[PDB]
Amino acid sequence: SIVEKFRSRGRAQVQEFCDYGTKEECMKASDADRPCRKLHFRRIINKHTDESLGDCSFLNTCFHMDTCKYVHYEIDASMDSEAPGSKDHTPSQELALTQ
Ligand SMILES: [Zn+2]
Ligand SMILES: [Zn+2]
Repeated sequence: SIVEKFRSRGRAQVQEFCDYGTKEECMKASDADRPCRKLHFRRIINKHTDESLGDCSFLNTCFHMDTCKYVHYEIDASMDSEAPGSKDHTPSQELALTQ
């Protein structure tokens, strides 16, 4: 695990790539048991399910949440700049779920 020695000094010149620096090859290794630092985007995926089941379409709005069958592809990474005011966020100051 020498690549860890590079994450230990924190050299800025190392923030220009991961272990090797491949476009499609490292991607396959981004979320697999392949070398690399394993620290690349952690996204959850499921086997190709028949989309006739529900639909979700997370691409924008999930509509009904009760669905969320196996179709879903989301990435987890630090928080971005995040727009100010976040008006694109529905209100929910109440702790209890409205119903
Ligand atoms: Zn990598
Ligand atoms: Zn969903």
